[PDB]
Amino acid sequence: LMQFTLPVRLCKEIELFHFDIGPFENMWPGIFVYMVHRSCGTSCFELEKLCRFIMSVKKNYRRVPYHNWKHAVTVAHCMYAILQNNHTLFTDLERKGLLIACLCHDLDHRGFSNSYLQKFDHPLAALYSTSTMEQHHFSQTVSILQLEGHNIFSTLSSSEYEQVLEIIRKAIIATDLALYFGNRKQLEEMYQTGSLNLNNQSHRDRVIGLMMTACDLCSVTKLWPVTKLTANDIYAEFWAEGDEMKKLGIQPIPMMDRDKKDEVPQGQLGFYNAVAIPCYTTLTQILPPTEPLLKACRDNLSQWEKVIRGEE
Ligand SMILES: CCOC(=O)c1ncn(-c2cccc(Oc3cccc(-n4cnc(C(=O)OCC)c4C)c3)c2)c1C
Ligand SMILES: [Mg+2]
Ligand SMILES: [Zn+2]
Repeated sequence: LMQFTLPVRLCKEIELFHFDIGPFENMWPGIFVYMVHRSCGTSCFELEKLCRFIMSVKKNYRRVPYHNWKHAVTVAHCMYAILQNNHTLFTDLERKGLLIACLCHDLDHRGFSNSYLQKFDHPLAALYSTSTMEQHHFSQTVSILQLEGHNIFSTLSSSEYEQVLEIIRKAIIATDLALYFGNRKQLEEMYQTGSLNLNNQSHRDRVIGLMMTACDLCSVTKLWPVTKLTANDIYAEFWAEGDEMKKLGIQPIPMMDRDKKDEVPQGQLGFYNAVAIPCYTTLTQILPPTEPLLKACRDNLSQWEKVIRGEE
Protein backbone atom coordinates (compact mmCIF):
# COMPACT_ATOMS: atom_id res chain seq x y z
CA LEU A 1 0.00 0.00 0.00
CA MET A 2 3.13 2.24 -0.53
CA GLN A 3 2.69 3.93 -3.97
CA PHE A 4 5.73 6.13 -4.85
CA THR A 5 4.54 9.60 -6.12
CA LEU A 6 6.25 12.61 -7.65
CA PRO A 7 5.47 16.28 -7.44
CA VAL A 8 2.78 17.35 -9.90
CA ARG A 9 5.07 18.80 -12.65
CA LEU A 10 7.13 15.53 -12.68
CA CYS A 11 4.08 13.26 -12.26
CA LYS A 12 2.76 14.69 -15.54
CA GLU A 13 5.92 15.42 -17.55
CA ILE A 14 7.52 11.98 -16.78
CA GLU A 15 4.90 10.36 -19.10
CA LEU A 16 6.31 12.41 -22.03
CA PHE A 17 9.18 11.25 -24.27
CA HIS A 18 11.09 14.58 -23.85
CA PHE A 19 11.15 14.50 -19.97
CA ASP A 20 14.57 15.51 -18.51
CA ILE A 21 15.15 13.80 -15.06
CA GLY A 22 16.68 17.03 -13.67
CA PRO A 23 19.88 17.88 -11.78
CA PHE A 24 18.79 16.47 -8.35
CA GLU A 25 20.77 13.23 -8.26
CA ASN A 26 18.98 12.03 -5.06
CA MET A 27 15.57 12.03 -6.90
CA TRP A 28 16.77 9.67 -9.68
CA PRO A 29 16.25 6.38 -7.71
CA GLY A 30 12.66 7.35 -6.76
CA ILE A 31 11.98 8.40 -10.41
CA PHE A 32 13.12 4.93 -11.50
CA VAL A 33 11.03 3.14 -8.79
CA TYR A 34 8.02 5.28 -9.82
CA MET A 35 8.54 4.05 -13.40
CA VAL A 36 8.90 0.30 -12.52
CA HIS A 37 5.78 0.58 -10.30
CA ARG A 38 3.72 2.21 -13.11
CA SER A 39 5.21 0.14 -16.01
CA CYS A 40 5.33 -3.24 -14.21
CA GLY A 41 3.39 -2.91 -10.91
CA THR A 42 4.17 -2.53 -7.16
CA SER A 43 4.31 -6.42 -7.23
CA CYS A 44 7.05 -7.11 -9.84
CA PHE A 45 9.97 -6.52 -7.34
CA GLU A 46 10.41 -6.62 -3.53
CA LEU A 47 10.99 -2.94 -2.70
CA GLU A 48 13.89 -3.55 -0.25
CA LYS A 49 15.80 -5.64 -2.88
CA LEU A 50 15.06 -3.22 -5.74
CA CYS A 51 16.35 -0.29 -3.62
CA ARG A 52 19.52 -2.26 -2.77
CA PHE A 53 19.96 -3.17 -6.48
CA ILE A 54 19.48 0.46 -7.73
CA MET A 55 21.98 1.73 -5.12
CA SER A 56 24.64 -0.89 -6.10
CA VAL A 57 23.98 -0.07 -9.77
CA LYS A 58 24.48 3.61 -8.95
CA LYS A 59 27.74 2.89 -7.05
CA ASN A 60 29.05 0.97 -10.14
CA TYR A 61 28.61 3.93 -12.57
CA ARG A 62 31.67 6.18 -12.70
CA ARG A 63 31.83 10.00 -12.51
CA VAL A 64 32.51 10.44 -16.25
CA PRO A 65 31.00 13.38 -18.14
CA TYR A 66 28.33 11.40 -20.14
CA HIS A 67 28.33 7.61 -19.48
CA ASN A 68 27.26 8.03 -15.86
CA TRP A 69 24.32 7.33 -13.60
CA LYS A 70 22.26 10.22 -15.09
CA HIS A 71 22.57 8.59 -18.57
CA ALA A 72 21.50 5.21 -17.06
CA VAL A 73 18.30 6.73 -15.59
CA THR A 74 17.65 8.91 -18.70
CA VAL A 75 17.82 5.80 -21.00
CA ALA A 76 15.44 3.87 -18.56
CA HIS A 77 12.96 6.81 -18.65
CA CYS A 78 12.78 6.74 -22.52
CA MET A 79 12.23 2.94 -22.32
CA TYR A 80 9.45 3.60 -19.76
CA ALA A 81 7.80 6.09 -22.22
CA ILE A 82 7.93 3.53 -25.08
CA LEU A 83 6.54 0.77 -22.79
CA GLN A 84 3.70 2.98 -21.47
CA ASN A 85 2.76 4.11 -25.04
CA ASN A 86 2.72 0.41 -26.28
CA HIS A 87 1.17 -1.27 -23.16
CA THR A 88 -0.32 -4.40 -24.80
CA LEU A 89 2.64 -5.29 -27.16
CA PHE A 90 5.00 -6.43 -24.35
CA THR A 91 5.18 -9.47 -22.05
CA ASP A 92 5.40 -9.23 -18.22
CA LEU A 93 9.02 -10.54 -18.41
CA GLU A 94 9.91 -7.93 -21.11
CA ARG A 95 8.60 -5.00 -18.99
CA LYS A 96 10.59 -6.23 -15.92
CA GLY A 97 13.75 -6.95 -17.95
CA LEU A 98 13.95 -3.88 -20.19
CA LEU A 99 13.83 -1.07 -17.56
CA ILE A 100 16.52 -3.01 -15.64
CA ALA A 101 18.51 -3.56 -18.85
CA CYS A 102 18.44 0.22 -19.46
CA LEU A 103 19.54 1.11 -15.89
CA CYS A 104 22.42 -1.41 -16.24
CA HIS A 105 23.34 -0.96 -19.94
CA ASP A 106 26.49 1.17 -19.39
CA LEU A 107 27.58 -0.23 -15.93
CA ASP A 108 31.21 0.60 -15.07
CA HIS A 109 31.76 2.52 -18.31
CA ARG A 110 35.15 4.31 -18.24
CA GLY A 111 34.31 6.97 -20.90
CA PHE A 112 36.21 5.23 -23.74
CA SER A 113 35.01 3.38 -26.89
CA ASN A 114 35.44 -0.32 -27.68
CA SER A 115 38.05 0.91 -30.24
CA TYR A 116 40.24 2.61 -27.60
CA LEU A 117 40.10 -0.48 -25.31
CA GLN A 118 41.33 -2.54 -28.34
CA LYS A 119 44.14 -0.12 -29.28
CA PHE A 120 45.22 0.27 -25.61
CA ASP A 121 45.15 -3.57 -25.34
CA HIS A 122 42.93 -3.37 -22.20
CA PRO A 123 42.33 -6.77 -20.51
CA LEU A 124 38.56 -6.48 -21.26
CA ALA A 125 39.49 -6.48 -25.05
CA ALA A 126 41.17 -9.94 -24.58
CA LEU A 127 38.19 -11.34 -22.60
CA TYR A 128 35.57 -9.87 -25.08
CA SER A 129 36.82 -9.48 -28.72
CA THR A 130 33.61 -7.70 -29.91
CA SER A 131 31.06 -5.49 -28.20
CA THR A 132 33.82 -5.25 -25.51
CA MET A 133 32.21 -2.78 -23.04
CA GLU A 134 28.72 -4.15 -23.68
CA GLN A 135 29.71 -7.72 -22.61
CA HIS A 136 31.38 -6.07 -19.58
CA HIS A 137 28.13 -4.15 -18.76
CA PHE A 138 26.05 -7.37 -18.80
CA SER A 139 28.75 -9.14 -16.74
CA GLN A 140 28.55 -6.31 -14.15
CA THR A 141 24.69 -6.61 -14.17
CA VAL A 142 24.89 -10.37 -13.38
CA SER A 143 27.54 -9.68 -10.62
CA ILE A 144 25.20 -7.16 -8.90
CA LEU A 145 22.18 -9.55 -9.15
CA GLN A 146 24.32 -12.17 -7.31
CA LEU A 147 25.15 -9.86 -4.36
CA GLU A 148 23.26 -10.96 -1.22
CA GLY A 149 19.79 -9.34 -1.05
CA HIS A 150 20.15 -7.93 -4.64
CA ASN A 151 18.26 -10.65 -6.57
CA ILE A 152 15.18 -8.66 -7.67
CA PHE A 153 14.35 -11.73 -9.91
CA SER A 154 14.22 -14.16 -6.83
CA THR A 155 10.37 -14.66 -7.25
CA LEU A 156 10.69 -15.86 -10.95
CA SER A 157 10.80 -19.57 -11.90
CA SER A 158 14.05 -21.09 -13.14
CA SER A 159 12.52 -20.66 -16.69
CA GLU A 160 11.44 -17.01 -16.35
CA TYR A 161 14.82 -16.17 -14.73
CA GLU A 162 16.81 -17.60 -17.68
CA GLN A 163 14.36 -15.80 -20.06
CA VAL A 164 14.70 -12.36 -18.33
CA LEU A 165 18.56 -12.59 -18.06
CA GLU A 166 18.60 -13.44 -21.79
CA ILE A 167 16.27 -10.45 -22.64
CA ILE A 168 18.71 -8.25 -20.60
CA ARG A 169 21.84 -9.71 -22.27
CA LYS A 170 20.49 -9.16 -25.81
CA ALA A 171 19.10 -5.68 -24.77
CA ILE A 172 22.55 -4.60 -23.46
CA ILE A 173 24.55 -6.11 -26.40
CA ALA A 174 22.24 -4.24 -28.82
CA THR A 175 23.45 -0.87 -27.37
CA ASP A 176 26.70 -1.55 -29.26
CA LEU A 177 26.01 0.99 -32.01
CA ALA A 178 28.27 -1.02 -34.44
CA LEU A 179 25.41 -3.61 -34.33
CA TYR A 180 22.66 -0.98 -34.84
CA PHE A 181 23.18 -0.46 -38.64
CA GLY A 182 22.64 -4.11 -39.64
CA ASN A 183 19.79 -4.49 -37.15
CA ARG A 184 17.86 -1.50 -38.51
CA LYS A 185 18.50 -2.48 -42.23
CA GLN A 186 17.01 -5.96 -41.46
CA LEU A 187 14.06 -4.48 -39.53
CA GLU A 188 13.39 -1.93 -42.37
CA GLU A 189 13.35 -4.76 -45.03
CA MET A 190 11.15 -7.03 -42.83
CA TYR A 191 8.67 -4.15 -42.20
CA GLN A 192 8.45 -3.28 -45.99
CA THR A 193 8.23 -6.91 -47.29
CA GLY A 194 5.58 -7.51 -44.53
CA SER A 195 7.63 -10.49 -43.17
CA LEU A 196 7.84 -8.67 -39.75
CA ASN A 197 6.21 -10.97 -37.17
CA LEU A 198 6.21 -10.01 -33.42
CA ASN A 199 5.41 -13.71 -32.67
CA ASN A 200 8.85 -14.67 -34.07
CA GLN A 201 11.19 -14.35 -30.99
CA SER A 202 14.10 -13.56 -33.40
CA HIS A 203 12.02 -10.57 -34.67
CA ARG A 204 11.04 -9.43 -31.17
CA ASP A 205 14.80 -9.58 -30.39
CA ARG A 206 15.57 -7.19 -33.30
CA VAL A 207 12.66 -4.82 -32.31
CA ILE A 208 13.87 -4.71 -28.65
CA GLY A 209 17.38 -4.00 -30.02
CA LEU A 210 16.06 -1.00 -31.97
CA MET A 211 14.16 0.28 -28.88
CA MET A 212 17.50 0.00 -26.97
CA THR A 213 19.34 2.15 -29.61
CA ALA A 214 16.38 4.65 -29.52
CA CYS A 215 16.53 4.98 -25.67
CA ASP A 216 20.35 5.12 -25.78
CA LEU A 217 20.30 8.03 -28.27
CA CYS A 218 17.38 9.80 -26.55
CA SER A 219 19.42 12.98 -25.77
CA VAL A 220 18.66 13.95 -29.43
CA THR A 221 14.87 13.92 -28.61
CA LYS A 222 14.96 16.43 -25.73
CA LEU A 223 14.32 20.17 -25.54
CA TRP A 224 17.15 21.90 -27.48
CA PRO A 225 18.98 23.24 -24.32
CA VAL A 226 19.08 19.59 -22.91
CA THR A 227 20.24 18.27 -26.34
CA LYS A 228 22.97 20.93 -26.80
CA LEU A 229 24.32 20.70 -23.16
CA THR A 230 24.33 16.87 -23.30
CA ALA A 231 26.31 17.06 -26.62
CA ASN A 232 29.00 19.07 -24.73
CA ASP A 233 29.23 16.16 -22.20
CA ILE A 234 29.56 13.42 -24.80
CA TYR A 235 32.27 15.32 -26.75
CA ALA A 236 34.17 15.87 -23.41
CA GLU A 237 34.52 12.06 -23.33
CA PHE A 238 35.20 11.75 -27.08
CA TRP A 239 38.02 14.36 -26.95
CA ALA A 240 39.65 12.83 -23.78
CA GLU A 241 39.68 9.59 -25.83
CA GLY A 242 41.25 11.46 -28.75
CA ASP A 243 43.91 12.78 -26.30
CA GLU A 244 44.58 9.16 -25.22
CA MET A 245 44.80 7.95 -28.87
CA LYS A 246 47.47 10.71 -29.47
CA LYS A 247 49.34 9.47 -26.34
CA LEU A 248 49.48 5.97 -27.97
CA GLY A 249 50.85 7.62 -31.21
CA ILE A 250 47.55 7.27 -33.15
CA GLN A 251 45.84 10.28 -34.91
CA PRO A 252 42.22 9.94 -33.73
CA ILE A 253 39.11 10.16 -35.94
CA PRO A 254 37.83 13.75 -36.26
CA MET A 255 34.90 13.06 -33.87
CA MET A 256 37.53 12.54 -31.08
CA ASP A 257 39.87 15.36 -32.13
CA ARG A 258 39.37 18.45 -29.95
CA ASP A 259 41.27 20.42 -32.67
CA LYS A 260 38.12 19.81 -34.87
CA LYS A 261 35.65 21.47 -32.40
CA ASP A 262 34.71 23.84 -35.30
CA GLU A 263 33.24 20.74 -37.21
CA VAL A 264 30.81 19.56 -34.39
CA PRO A 265 27.67 21.08 -35.97
CA GLN A 266 28.28 19.27 -39.30
CA GLY A 267 29.19 15.96 -37.45
CA GLN A 268 25.87 16.21 -35.55
CA LEU A 269 24.13 16.55 -39.01
CA GLY A 270 25.87 13.34 -40.16
CA PHE A 271 24.87 11.64 -36.90
CA TYR A 272 21.23 12.78 -37.08
CA ASN A 273 21.03 11.73 -40.84
CA ALA A 274 23.08 8.45 -40.59
CA VAL A 275 21.88 7.17 -37.15
CA ALA A 276 19.32 9.04 -35.13
CA ILE A 277 16.64 9.91 -37.84
CA PRO A 278 16.69 6.44 -39.44
CA CYS A 279 16.58 4.83 -35.96
CA TYR A 280 13.43 6.67 -34.81
CA THR A 281 11.98 6.49 -38.39
CA THR A 282 12.06 2.63 -38.37
CA LEU A 283 10.92 2.64 -34.70
CA THR A 284 7.87 4.83 -35.47
CA GLN A 285 6.98 2.50 -38.41
CA ILE A 286 7.05 -0.56 -36.13
CA LEU A 287 5.52 1.21 -33.04
CA PRO A 288 3.43 4.18 -34.22
CA PRO A 289 2.97 5.72 -30.70
CA THR A 290 6.79 6.39 -30.52
CA GLU A 291 6.33 9.09 -33.18
CA PRO A 292 7.16 11.97 -30.74
CA LEU A 293 10.80 10.68 -30.59
CA LEU A 294 11.12 11.07 -34.42
CA LYS A 295 9.43 14.49 -34.45
CA ALA A 296 11.70 15.77 -31.56
CA CYS A 297 14.84 14.39 -33.27
CA ARG A 298 13.92 16.17 -36.56
CA ASP A 299 13.31 19.38 -34.54
CA ASN A 300 16.84 19.05 -32.97
CA LEU A 301 18.40 18.37 -36.45
CA SER A 302 16.90 21.69 -37.50
CA GLN A 303 18.46 23.43 -34.42
CA TRP A 304 21.95 22.03 -35.50
CA GLU A 305 21.28 23.37 -39.08
CA LYS A 306 20.52 26.77 -37.47
CA VAL A 307 23.80 26.57 -35.53
CA ILE A 308 25.62 26.00 -38.86
CA ARG A 309 23.89 29.04 -40.54
CA GLY A 310 25.10 31.18 -37.58
CA GLU A 311 21.38 31.78 -36.66
CA GLU A 312 22.77 30.52 -33.25
C1 LIG B 1 24.95 13.15 -26.76
C2 LIG B 1 24.72 13.14 -28.27
O1 LIG B 1 25.14 11.86 -28.71
C3 LIG B 1 26.00 11.95 -29.71
O2 LIG B 1 26.42 13.06 -30.11
C4 LIG B 1 26.45 10.68 -30.19
N1 LIG B 1 26.11 9.48 -29.63
C5 LIG B 1 26.77 8.57 -30.32
N2 LIG B 1 27.50 9.20 -31.33
C6 LIG B 1 28.23 8.45 -32.32
C7 LIG B 1 29.15 7.46 -31.87
C8 LIG B 1 29.82 6.66 -32.88
C9 LIG B 1 29.60 6.90 -34.25
C10 LIG B 1 28.69 7.90 -34.63
O3 LIG B 1 28.42 8.04 -36.00
C11 LIG B 1 28.60 9.23 -36.71
C12 LIG B 1 28.02 9.32 -38.00
C13 LIG B 1 28.22 10.49 -38.72
C14 LIG B 1 28.95 11.55 -38.17
C15 LIG B 1 29.48 11.41 -36.89
N3 LIG B 1 30.15 12.49 -36.31
C16 LIG B 1 29.75 13.17 -35.09
N4 LIG B 1 30.65 14.16 -34.79
C17 LIG B 1 31.59 14.01 -35.80
C18 LIG B 1 32.69 14.87 -35.81
O4 LIG B 1 33.64 14.76 -36.53
O5 LIG B 1 32.66 15.89 -34.98
C19 LIG B 1 33.88 16.62 -35.06
C20 LIG B 1 34.37 17.04 -33.63
C21 LIG B 1 31.37 13.04 -36.75
C22 LIG B 1 32.10 12.57 -37.98
C23 LIG B 1 29.35 10.25 -36.12
C24 LIG B 1 27.97 8.70 -33.69
C25 LIG B 1 27.33 10.58 -31.21
C26 LIG B 1 27.98 11.64 -32.06
MG1 LIG C 1 27.22 1.95 -24.11
ZN1 LIG D 1 24.42 4.33 -23.17
